[PDB]
This record gives sequence, structure tokens and C-alpha cells, in this order.
Amino acid sequence: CGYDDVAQLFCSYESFDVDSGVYSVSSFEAQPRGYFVEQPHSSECDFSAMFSSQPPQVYNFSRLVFTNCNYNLTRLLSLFQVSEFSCHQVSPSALASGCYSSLTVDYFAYPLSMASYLRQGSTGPIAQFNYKQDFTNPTCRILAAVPSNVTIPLPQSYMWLTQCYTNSPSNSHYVEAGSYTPCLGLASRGFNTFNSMHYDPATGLTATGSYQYISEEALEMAFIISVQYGTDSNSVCPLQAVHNDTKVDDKLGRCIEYSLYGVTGRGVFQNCTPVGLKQQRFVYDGFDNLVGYHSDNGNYYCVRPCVSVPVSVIYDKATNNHATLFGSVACEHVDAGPMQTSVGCVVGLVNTSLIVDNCQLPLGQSLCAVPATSSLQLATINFTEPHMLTPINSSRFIVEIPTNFSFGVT
Amino acid sequence: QEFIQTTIQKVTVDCKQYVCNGFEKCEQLLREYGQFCAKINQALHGANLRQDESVSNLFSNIKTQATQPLDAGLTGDFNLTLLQVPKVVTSQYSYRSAIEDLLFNKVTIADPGYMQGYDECMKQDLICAQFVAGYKVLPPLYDPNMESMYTTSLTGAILGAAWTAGASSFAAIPFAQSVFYRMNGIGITQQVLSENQKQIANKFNQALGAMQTGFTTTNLAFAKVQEAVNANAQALSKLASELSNTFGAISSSISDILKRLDAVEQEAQIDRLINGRLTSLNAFVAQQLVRSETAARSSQLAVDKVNECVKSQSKRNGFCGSGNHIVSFVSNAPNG
Amino acid sequence: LASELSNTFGAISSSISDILKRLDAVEQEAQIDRLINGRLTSLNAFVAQQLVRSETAARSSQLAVDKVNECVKSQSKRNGFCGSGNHIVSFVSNAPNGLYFFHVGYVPTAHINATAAYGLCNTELPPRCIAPIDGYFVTNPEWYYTGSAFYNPEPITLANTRYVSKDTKYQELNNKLPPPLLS
Amino acid sequence: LYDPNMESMYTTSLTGAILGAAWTAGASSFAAIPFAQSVFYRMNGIGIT
Amino acid sequence: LASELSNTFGAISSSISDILKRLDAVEQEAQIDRLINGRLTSLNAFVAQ
Amino acid sequence: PLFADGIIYPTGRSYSNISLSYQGLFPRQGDLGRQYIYSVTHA
Ligand SMILES: *[C@@H]1O[C@H](CO)[C@@H](O[C@@H]2O[C@H](CO)[C@@H](O[C@@H]3O[C@H](CO)[C@@H](O)[C@H](O)[C@@H]3O)[C@H](O)[C@H]2NC(C)=O)[C@H](O)[C@H]1NC(C)=O
Ligand SMILES: *[C@@H]1O[C@H](CO)[C@@H](O[C@@H]2O[C@H](CO)[C@@H](O)[C@H](O)[C@H]2NC(C)=O)[C@H](O)[C@H]1NC(C)=O
Ligand SMILES: *[C@@H]1O[C@H](CO)[C@@H](O[C@@H]2O[C@H](CO)[C@@H](O)[C@H](O)[C@H]2NC(C)=O)[C@H](O)[C@H]1NC(C)=O
Ligand SMILES: *[C@@H]1O[C@H](CO)[C@@H](O[C@@H]2O[C@H](CO)[C@@H](O)[C@H](O)[C@H]2NC(C)=O)[C@H](O)[C@H]1NC(C)=O
Ligand SMILES: CCCCC/C=C\C/C=C\CCCCCCCC(=O)O
Ligand SMILES: *[C@@H]1O[C@H](CO)[C@@H](O)[C@H](O)[C@H]1NC(C)=O
Ligand SMILES: *[C@@H]1O[C@H](CO)[C@@H](O)[C@H](O)[C@H]1NC(C)=O
Ligand SMILES: *[C@@H]1O[C@H](CO)[C@@H](O)[C@H](O)[C@H]1NC(C)=O
Ligand SMILES: *[C@@H]1O[C@H](CO)[C@@H](O)[C@H](O)[C@H]1NC(C)=O
Ligand SMILES: *[C@@H]1O[C@H](CO)[C@@H](O)[C@H](O)[C@H]1NC(C)=O
Ligand SMILES: *[C@@H]1O[C@H](CO)[C@@H](O)[C@H](O)[C@H]1NC(C)=O
Ligand SMILES: *[C@@H]1O[C@H](CO)[C@@H](O)[C@H](O)[C@H]1NC(C)=O
Repeated sequence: CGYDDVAQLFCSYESFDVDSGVYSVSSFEAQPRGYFVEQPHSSECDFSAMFSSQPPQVYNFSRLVFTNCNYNLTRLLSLFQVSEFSCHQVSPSALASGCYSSLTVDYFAYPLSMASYLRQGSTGPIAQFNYKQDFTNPTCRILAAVPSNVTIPLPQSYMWLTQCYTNSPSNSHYVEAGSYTPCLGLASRGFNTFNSMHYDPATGLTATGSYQYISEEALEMAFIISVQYGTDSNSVCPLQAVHNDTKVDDKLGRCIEYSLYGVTGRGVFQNCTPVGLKQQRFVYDGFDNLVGYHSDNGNYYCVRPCVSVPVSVIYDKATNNHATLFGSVACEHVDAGPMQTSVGCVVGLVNTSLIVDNCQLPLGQSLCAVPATSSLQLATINFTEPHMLTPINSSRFIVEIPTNFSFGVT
Repeated sequence: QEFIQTTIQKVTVDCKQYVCNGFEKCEQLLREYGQFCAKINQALHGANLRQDESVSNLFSNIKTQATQPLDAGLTGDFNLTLLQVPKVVTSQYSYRSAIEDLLFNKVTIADPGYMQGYDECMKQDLICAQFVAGYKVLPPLYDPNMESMYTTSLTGAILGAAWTAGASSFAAIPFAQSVFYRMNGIGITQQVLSENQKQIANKFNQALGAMQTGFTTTNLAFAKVQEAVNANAQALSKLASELSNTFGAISSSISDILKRLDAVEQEAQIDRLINGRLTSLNAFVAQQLVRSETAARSSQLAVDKVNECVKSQSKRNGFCGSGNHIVSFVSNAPNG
Repeated sequence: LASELSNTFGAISSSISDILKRLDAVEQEAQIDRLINGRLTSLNAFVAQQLVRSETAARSSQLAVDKVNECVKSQSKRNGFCGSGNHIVSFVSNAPNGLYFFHVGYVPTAHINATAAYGLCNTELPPRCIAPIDGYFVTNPEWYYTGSAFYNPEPITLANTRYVSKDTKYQELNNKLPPPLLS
Repeated sequence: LYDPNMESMYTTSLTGAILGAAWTAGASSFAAIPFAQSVFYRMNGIGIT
Repeated sequence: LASELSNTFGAISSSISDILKRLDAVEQEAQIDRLINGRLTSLNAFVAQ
Repeated sequence: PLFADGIIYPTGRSYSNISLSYQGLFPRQGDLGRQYIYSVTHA
């Protein structure tokens, strides 16, 4: 099927014989070759706040947001022994492979015995009063253990809230997705053997919590991460996703793959007239597609989708001759032989100014291929002219009256 | 003024390119749906073939066997130059009449481009979206010059005499005398027609002059022409804009799914996209088939209208035009 | 309709037996529901296309009734409807999905050019002019009558002429006169 | 609805249908005129003497 | 048009309220998107008809 | 809105010569808001 277009026609019809005609076949797809990579010098994302101090509790989770920086993901992952992970609308391999507009990390000290309380449908105290995961963005929840005690300082104990209500448990205050608990000020006092409930007389609020103990075991942490796409001009990229910068000045006019400040895709680049805003670096259409790019060399490049040349086969069964019609394209782009017709560039036809009355392989625009008893000929559809009659200048007129006749059956 | 549509736009779709946009993983997943893509292509090919045969039948039926020259000085006091090819031609078509120029110029039609459409698209829009989405507008069977030839040969067609009911004789009678007999056949005596020659010619010329500036928003047949053009553009727009449907996937593009998910999730999202696009293509094929049969029936009605009004005088009141029909002229129009 | 049953619609197989023997209960329910939804949508599309085809066939059957009533049970006087040229007689035979017509028409083959006149009058004071009926006044003066569909000069009589008012385009005959114009 | 024999009977009965005469425009009378004479009158009505 | 609204399209219910009160967030998104796609396809078929 | 009062631009992109329907955080049309005046001390 890959030898030529007529064999692809035979394969598409799944038979060794097809009727004569002009058949559309698969287009000449141009796969992207060459790379245009443009990235800033950037900096290292500052994760030292996570390691410099004691991790907080689940109700008092700390948040780190990273934007326009590069981070060593392998070094960060090598410091933790991951026990489980759950990801939504993204995968960890894609996180290590691609770039994103922003990266948000929610980390807290969390015991691994309560891992089921951090899952999607859980209705225990953790999901009701401590932390509910937000699923408006691609998210990954990671639960890991810290093998070396010199990485993160060990907190005294694991602590969490069991219930938080105003007057009675029938008036409990539930936490929101990605937000802090209403009982945060009460839960800041801590929970130990002596203290298991805290009450405020002014607003009436009450908070009850439980605790574990950390004694000569590894620290267990929980990380809830989230990423965003297409919401910034700069990107957050792992250091394994950073490639060498190339130039577009030699790949213009052809389908190439690009990675422009973390935005990846394939397209055709042309030196276009600058439109849009220079500072935003990206121009989009109404369908959320990249159509332009303000580069760092001072030029504006308009991005176009990769296109394929339409291909048609002019097949004649009786003579077993085939010709290729490239619809609406000049013969230089394709580069008897090729020639330019009204319907595009044809290959395999011979032009001899032949005129035919009727023909069975119409190419359009009054052009058609005629088999010769051997290659097909490019011919034109004949317009017969009516018999011209000129009236005479008198009171009489000339009329053509039949003298012989036949009977025609319609 | 009456517009009869004889054809629709011929569209063929590359099913593999439309569904997968040249992605190897999507093609591997679509190899399970090869027969449906083949059926879509074969159905579209059959519809386009039937359209070509319908157009050929239309232009075969309205052919004339005899024609007279109707230049100025031979048509009498009747100004028929609006129905004829201009002596100074600027239309890009050497056989297109002036009234066909007015018809074609005042209709908003995007030029598809059958010669260098790909080159014009890549040099600097549902026409440039053919090479992106994966479809192609097929050119019509005849170039506009041949259609203009066929329609202009009907204006000076020589027919049988008014009293001789039939089509076996070719009476070379001037246009003024033909109009005289056509007006006599509806109930006007010979004395009135002999005494009112100049007034009749003036009223005919006034009717044609008003026919010139009548392609405006108020005119309804012109609205029908624009409606046919808009129907073609709407079919192309639906075909092009169905590719942005996510169908429940995280993205409507294969590249984001490939770069944001692992293998199994990629398979599932790409399968959702494949199923949605195949269902959309099936709906498009059904719509194109329906429009093709409708256009074929309307082209047969156009054949009947030509044979009744253009090649003869109609005694059926209200069929050709309001009141007593005198003479009719047919000119080429977009899609009919 | 028959080949839409092989569509997996995204399932692991297009047959229920493989799904039942390959997966557990929940996965079986998911795949079978996928197949059910796909097949129901295909059946809805089939019902729509059959409705369209049935209404089209009904309209075409009414057109066939009109064609029978015009061409088979009569001779149509409007040219181009039944067949080509002058319709003579039509025959209708049964077809696998409808009706097949055989319109026999009059097809001339050889044409000659003849000098014809609109009408003839004498120089009498109440001038009576005659016009041909379904024919022409031909010559080559002496004027004869011929049919419109066949050239055959014949004497001008009251069986092929009708009296009309005087026109300036009519030939004024002085030397020879047909019996309609003689007195 | 109909077996092909009935349909062919319907289409065959139309070939030998007798109708009103050529000069009598209508469908109220049945003129038993042979096929040759009917063809003669049909050719007379198109312009052959 | 009225009866296409009772189609579950493979969801646990043909009504949004039961899905909202029976499932968690992600499953709610999945089932509601299933209903959305089914109803959009039904509306497209209705428009063509 | 005819002078684009209080319009927050999209953060990481731009659009050229189109009309787009955008869902975000915008002030209501015809809202008077609250007016604050800072004066000068006694002198
Ligand atoms: C926001 O600020 C308020 C102060 O306006 C904080 O509330 C205060 O929190 C401290 C520490 O939890 C309370 O001190 C404790 O008082 C109890 C007696 O009720 C005593 O037994 C403890 O040993 C400790 O000293 C303080 O009373 C409390 N004040 C009020 C008015 O509530 C609140 O914690 C702050 N919010 C956050 C999130 O930090
Ligand atoms: C990312 O972190 C890894 C550590 O996990 C770095 O790999 C180490 O690099 C140092 C200095 O080049 C070597 O001495 C070590 O042998 C490497 N391996 C380990 C396990 O420590 C890696 O270089 C970092 N990448 C970047 C770009 O800084
Ligand atoms: C949440 O945890 C942070 C630590 O991650 C607490 O911040 C500490 O607060 C104490 C006194 O409030 C300070 O002495 C420390 O220097 C702070 N450390 C850091 C790293 O900020 C914070 O108080 C906790 N919040 C609640 C409500 O308990
Ligand atoms: C901005 O968009 C408008 C609307 O498409 C463009 O106006 C068109 O300009 C072309 C000339 O190339 C005309 O043929 C169209 O009729 C115009 N359309 C309308 C609705 O007026 C305008 O050219 C665009 N501006 C730029 C700088 O590209
Ligand atoms: C295990 C407790 C006893 C179970 C039997 C008693 C009642 C059954 C009724 C409701 C159960 C709903 C909660 C399901 C627990 C999921 C785990 C979690 O939320 O973390
Ligand atoms: C970590 O644990 C080892 C175990 O012996 C101990 O020697 C060391 O002091 C601990 N480090 C810290 C910072 O507590
Ligand atoms: C990038 O360039 C450096 C030299 O500047 C080279 O050592 C390195 O191998 C290159 N990387 C790639 C992926 O080409
Ligand atoms: C690109 O175009 C700009 C003007 O639009 C011009 O200044 C620049 O030299 C061009 N660069 C190339 C490589 O053509
Ligand atoms: C075919 O050849 C004739 C004669 O040379 C020429 O006029 C015509 O343009 C040619 N057509 C094509 C399509 O090359
Ligand atoms: C083409 O048509 C012309 C009349 O217009 C005729 O003279 C010529 O013979 C025709 N050519 C062929 C090949 O039939
Ligand atoms: C009419 O044509 C046929 C066939 O060419 C011929 O046999 C017959 O003699 C012709 N008749 C006349 C009168 O020319
Ligand atoms: C006929 O009309 C055209 C405009 O349609 C005009 O230019 C021309 O002069 C007119 N001819 C006569 C003889 O009035």
C-alpha cells in the first residue's frame, strides 16, 4: 500500500480491482523536523523553606507557589521514599517531562497510618475539618517518608482536628477545598495527653483534636501539588526538561516542533508583521490556539498549523494507467512530467490540446483525462456550437422545416 | 426574478487526517476503525459522482439547436445588451454577460482557489482550513465560461413560430416580431400592437433597466442565492469547527494529551476523540447526501422551468411569472 | 446497518462474549453500556435516514403519477417534459424500485431552408388576410402551405388558414390569389 | 404490498388503454380506435399534414 | 426532544441532582460531562431533522 | 464598558483584532462604587 497512490487506492477499497474514476487518497503529511527552542536563563526555585524548619500540621498546611524558575526534580524526589501517589488529569512522568505556568505545593506532616483519610471520597475528620483537596486543576497527592532526619527537622508529634463546631456538633464548620479551617486559632494551641479540646468564650467556637507521637521513627509527610497551563508567559520547568536553544531563522516555512518558554507544539513559522502585545509574548485566536510569537531576537513570528497537500488519483481500469492530481498547488511545491492545470498540478498526463465531447474521468474546470490505446491524455470538454441563423431584411423570414425524421426513445 | 439552485459544493474528507491530524499513536488506535473511514470516503465519492452527472444532465438538457445574433441594430427598438456578453470585457470571463457580472459581483463568496489555493494559503477562513482540518472543496465539472456559453446561447435561441406549436422547425424571426406575437397571444389585438410599438419598446427597456439595479437587500431571490452560499459555508464551518470538541477529554488536541498523560490515559482520551470525530463525520456525510438529492431534484425543476419559460411562452398563469407571461431570460448564478 | 455492529465504540471488543469472558462485573457493565449507547445512537441515525428516504420516495411516486397521467394517458403539448422534441406516445413498464418510461418522440434529421411569410392579403377595399394554422406559407410568387414538422408544399385552402386582420408585414398578392382570398 | 404479478398487470393494462379521441380534449369517453390510427392522429397534432 | 432528557447515557442517573448528591467531585465531573455530550449530540440530531 | 472601565487583561497571552467572550472577575456595568477623598490639614 505504501508503494504509490494507486496501490493505496486498492488497499483503501480492500480489493484488487476498483472502478475507473478520480479518487481522493491520503494527503502528503509533512511530519515536523527540526526544533525551535527558546527559553530564559531563569533561576532555581527556592524549596529551602520546606527543609529549613519543622513541617506544620494538616490543619496548618504550608503553601509554596513557584513561577518563572527551574527546579531539580530528581534531587527533590531522591530525598523522599514515596509510599503512594494519586494524580488527577496529569501524570508524574508528564510532570517531569514538561513545563507548566505555575506549580503549587501544599506540604504538612502527616502519618502514613491515616493515608485513607486523605483520599478522594473520605468523610473522616481529616477531610471534614483539616484538609480537602481541590480538583479544579491537575493535581497530584504524594505521601512519602523522609529517611534522613537531617533533611527536615522532626516535629514533636502528629496532630489533627476531629471536630470543629460552634455550640453543638450539629453546627459543625466544615473546611473548604484548598482552604484553612475555621478552627485554626483554636487548633494552634495543640493537642497532647492533657489537652484534647479547646474552647473560646467570645465567639463560642469549640475545637476537638487527636494526636500521635514521633519517637525514633522516620518523618512521614504529605504533598498535594497542582499545576496550571497557559496562564503565564513564563513557565516552571524541571531541569531535565530544559534543552539547548536553537534558532528559527533557518526553519521558516516548514512544519517544525517548538518549545517557546515552556509552551510546546508543532507548527509553521513565518516572519510576520508584529501584532498584539510584546510583553505577553503570545498571541492567540478565538479557539485558544497559538498564532503568533514575540521572540527575543526582536522579530515577531506568526505560527501556522502544519498543512498537508491534497492528493487525488486518476485511475483507468481498462488501460491500467494511473495519474496523480495534486489539488490546488503549483508544481514547484511538488518538487509525462508535472504540469500546471486549472485544478492544480497533475503528474502522469500528456498534454496534446485534445478536445473530447464526453469523457469518464473529469478533473474539474472543463478538464478531463482521456485514456489512449500508453498514458492518459489531458483533454478539454467540447462545447458544441448551435447552428447560427441570420434573419433576412424583408417582410419574409427563413424557416428550417424538416424533410426527414426518425423516432427517438427517451 | 427567480433563483433555482442546481448544485451544492462538492466536499471530500480525508478521514484519517481529519480524525488524527497526523499523529502516529492516534493512527495506531484508528487502525481499528479503518472500515468506517473507508465507508465515509466511499459515500462522499458516490455523492460527488452523482452531483457531476446531475450537472452534466442539466447542461445537456438546456442546449439549443439554433441561435440568432442579437446585437444592437438587429433587435429593433429593444435594448437587450444587458443579457449579452459585453463588447469590452473585463470580467475575467470572455463569455460572461453583464447581468451575470452583476449577479456574481454582488454575492459574498469566498474564493476557494482551484489552482494555487495551497500556495496562497501558505504565502499569507474555511478555505485555508481545507489543508488544516483535512477536507477539500472539489472544483465544479464545468468552468464558468462554459456555463456562460450555455446560458447566453439560450437568449438568442431560434424556436418555432408562435402559431406552429412544436419544436421541429427553426423560424428565424426577429426579436421584435417574436415579442409582437407573444403579446398578441395573450389577448392584445394586432391594431393595438401596431399603434403602440414605441411605447412597448420603451416599457420593455424600462423593465430591463430596473432589472439592472435590483440586486439589493429587499430582493428575495438574491436572498435565496446568498442563502445557498451561506448553506455551503455553514456546512464547511460545521466540519471545520467540530474539531475543537473535547468530547469529555482534557484537550481537543492530540499533542496536549500525549504530553500530559501516561499511556493508558492517552489511549482513553484519544479513543474518546476518535469516536466523537467519527460520529461527526457520519453526520456530515448524511447531511451531504440529503443536500445532494435536494439539489438534484431542484436541478430537474430548473430543467422544467427552462423548457417551459425560456424556450416557449407559458399559457399556465402564475407558473413562470405573475400575470400573462411574455418572455423569460435565464442567466448563470452561483450554485444554480 | 449490518456493519455498524462491528464498532467497538472504545471497548476492548465489539462482541459481548469476549467482554463477559475477559473482565469482571463492573468493567463488563462499563464496556456493555458503551456498546449499548453506540448501537442506540446508530439505530437512531438509521431511523432518521429511513424517514428521509421514505418521504423522498413518496414525493417521487407522486411525480410518477403525474408523469403517467401526462405522458401515458395523453400526448403532452409542452415540449421537453415527457421526452425530447415533439412527444408522440409513451409506454410505462415496471421497474425494481419504481416505474420505467419509454417516451417515443419525433426527431427530425434533415432540415431545409424555406422562404416563409406571415400572411397574405389582396387589394380589395375590406382586405381579408389569412394566416396559416399549425404551418407556414412557403414559396419557391406562388405561395403554398406546409406543415411545421415536415416540408410538403400544398395548395392554400380554408382547411389550413384562418382569417385575420390586416398587418403591414403581410404579403400583398396581386397576380395570383388562393381560393381563401379569391371572390 | 403487491406481488410483482399484480404490478406488472397494472403496468400492462396501461399499454392498451383506450382514451378519448385526439380532437376531444377529455377523459369522459372511450374511443375504440386502433393503434395505427391513434399514432396517425398523434403525428397529425405535432405539425405533419 | 422532551424524551431525550431521560437518557442516562451510561451515567448513574439522568438527573444532575442525584449525581451531585451521590458522588464526589471528580466522578460528578465525569458523569455530568457524559450527560452533556449525550444531550449535545441529541440537540444536533434534532437541528438536522 | 464602552471605555473598558476596570478590565483586567489575561495574564499570559494577548489577542489581536477579534471579539472574545471571556469569563473572569469584572465590575458590574453601571456600578457607582465608593468614592474616597483625601484632604489637606489645617494651615
Ligand atoms: C489571631 O489573634 C488572636 C488574638 O486576638 C489569637 O487568639 C489568641 O490565641 C492565643 C493562643 O492560642 C490565646 O492564648 C491562650 O489563652 C488561653 C486562655 O484562653 C491560655 O490557657 C493559653 O495558654 C494561651 O495563653 C489567646 O487567648 C487568644 N485570644 C483570643 C482573644 O482569642 C488567634 O489565635 C490568632 N489566630 C491565629 C490563626 O493565630
Ligand atoms: C540534580 O540533583 C542531582 C542529585 O540528585 C545531581 O546529581 C549529582 O551531581 C553532583 C554534582 O554534579 C555529583 O557529585 C553527584 O554524584 C550527582 N549525583 C547524586 C546522586 O548526587 C544533579 O547534578 C542535579 N542537576 C543539576 C542540573 O544541578
Ligand atoms: C503554622 O505553622 C507555622 C510553621 O510552619 C507556624 O509559624 C511559626 O509560628 C511561631 C509562633 O507563631 C514562630 O515562632 C515561628 O517562627 C513560625 N515559623 C514559621 C516557619 O513561620 C504558625 O504559627 C502555624 N500557625 C498556626 C495557626 O498554628
Ligand atoms: C481586522 O479584522 C477586520 C474584520 O475581519 C478586517 O476587516 C476586513 O478587511 C478586509 C481587507 O483585507 C476586507 O476585505 C473585509 O471586508 C474586512 N471585514 C470587515 C468585517 O470589515 C481588518 O482588515 C482586520 N485588520 C487587520 C489589521 O488585519
Ligand atoms: C468502618 C466503620 C463501620 C462500618 C459499618 C457501619 C456503617 C456503614 C455506613 C456508612 C459508611 C460510610 C463511611 C465509609 C468509610 C470510608 C472510609 C473513610 O471515610 O475514611
Ligand atoms: C539523627 O539520628 C541519629 C541516630 O543515631 C542521631 O545520631 C542524630 O543525632 C540525629 N540527627 C538529628 C538532627 O536529630
Ligand atoms: C547542548 O550544548 C552543549 C554545549 O554548548 C553540549 O555539551 C550538549 O551536549 C548539548 N545538548 C544537547 C541535548 O544537544
Ligand atoms: C523579519 O522582518 C523584520 C520586519 O518585519 C525585519 O526587520 C527582519 O530583518 C526580518 N528577519 C528575517 C530573518 O527575515
Ligand atoms: C498544452 O499545450 C498547448 C500547446 O502548446 C498549450 O497552448 C496549453 O497551454 C498546454 N496546456 C497545459 C495545461 O500545459
Ligand atoms: C467540438 O465541437 C465543435 C463545434 O463547436 C465541432 O466542430 C468539433 O468537431 C467538435 N470536436 C469533437 C472532437 O467532437
Ligand atoms: C431518411 O434517412 C434514412 C436514414 O438515413 C434514409 O434511409 C431515408 O431514405 C431518408 N429519407 C429521405 C426522404 O431522405
Ligand atoms: C442600452 O442600455 C445600455 C445600458 O444598459 C446603454 O449603455 C445603451 O446606450 C442602451 N442602448 C440604447 C440604444 O438605448
